[PDB]
Amino acid sequence: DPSDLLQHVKFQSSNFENILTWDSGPEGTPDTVYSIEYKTYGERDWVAKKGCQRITRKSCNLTVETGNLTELYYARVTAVSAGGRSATKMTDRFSSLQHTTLKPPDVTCISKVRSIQMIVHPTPTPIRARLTLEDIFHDLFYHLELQVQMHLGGKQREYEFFGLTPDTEFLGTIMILVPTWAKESAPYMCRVKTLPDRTWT
Amino acid sequence: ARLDKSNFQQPYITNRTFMLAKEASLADNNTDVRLIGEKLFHGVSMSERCYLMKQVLNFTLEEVLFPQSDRFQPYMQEVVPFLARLSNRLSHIQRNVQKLKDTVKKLGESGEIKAIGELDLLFMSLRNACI
Repeated sequence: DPSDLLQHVKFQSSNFENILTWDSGPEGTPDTVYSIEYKTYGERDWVAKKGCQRITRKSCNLTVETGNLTELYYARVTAVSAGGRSATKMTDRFSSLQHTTLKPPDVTCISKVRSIQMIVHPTPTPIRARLTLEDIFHDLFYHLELQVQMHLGGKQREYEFFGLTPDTEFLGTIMILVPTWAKESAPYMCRVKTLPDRTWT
Repeated sequence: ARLDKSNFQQPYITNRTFMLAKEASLADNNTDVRLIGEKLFHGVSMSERCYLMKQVLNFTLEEVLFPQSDRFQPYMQEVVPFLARLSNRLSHIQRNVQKLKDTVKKLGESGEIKAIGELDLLFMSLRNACI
């Protein structure tokens, strides 16, 4: 009756920071502790996560344990109640490349008199070799929109929207796309103003 | 030889493919054996990888997806015709493919389910090798 002690056992994954999370089921019970193990898909042995043994907290950070971009993984949570009732439940198969959400990029929006400059910064990740999203996804590109709607895009870092009215407010949106993995970030947005045009006669 | 990038830039069908694999992996209780990864490309050059994945793709269509055509609906009926088109486009290697075939066979029907559960891996290996 595992679903009565454990439910929603799943990795939450953003920019490759991978946190195992779960909740308690309907059948009880305030006197419960959890123990976490993980394994690589295609290997035999489960490994106990030090620091996530008989915990009462309902999450366990497994970022590094699941940080090999060539592997897939599973985790499992074993609940034990003070009365001795117990249940174990495993996650679905975890694929960091497929499953990890891309966060909005950090972007620098710079105002000029008749243009807005936008610099997309590379996204560092906890992947160790630290790799950026750009290093990981060869077909990553940026989609930039300036509402006045102008659009630009590409793999390069910096873009400048020209032909703008001075002393005027615009809204820019920048998103990361990885078309091959059907991945997209939510947009980063910047509301900025072109500089005044002080030209005299 | 090659597949055009546009075949991999369509979120609906990519997602259905992943969804098909997900559903099958739910029926796959064998966490100890991985079919596609690793060994499959041992001794094969980057330039030969697309051809290897053609063979793996055609094996999967003919001996895996075919016998299991009733399962995992409605994803199966949308994804197979897509993968079949990719095959039509492509219309020591033998050694590595045979090992995968052997493993699927050894696992029995559960091996066929395993292969469908690994379509995400087949699909993305196809993409990396062929674009």
